[PDB]
Amino acid sequence: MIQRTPKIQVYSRHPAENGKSNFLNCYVSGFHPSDIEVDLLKNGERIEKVEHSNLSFSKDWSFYLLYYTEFTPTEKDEYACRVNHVTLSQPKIVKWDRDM
Repeated sequence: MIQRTPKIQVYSRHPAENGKSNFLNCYVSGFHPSDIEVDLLKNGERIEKVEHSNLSFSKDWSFYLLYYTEFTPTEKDEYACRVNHVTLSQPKIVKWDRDM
């Protein structure tokens, strides 16, 4: 058996075709087993509507999740990714760096 803790990256992107759109992304990478729980948070509150969730694997024991949705950040709001996985004794919360 093998288990690996996910790497977690949280960042924003504007699609070049629609630049006034902004997306909040959580890239959760290289984890095993594939069982996982991943939420986007806004001011501590779970975001129910996340239109994109994109799972793949490389080696049979390495999984990759892109989790993202459109959003309209203000300098007031705090956003984060919250991840649960068997390798994590507590939920891991990664805050969005507003400049990323």
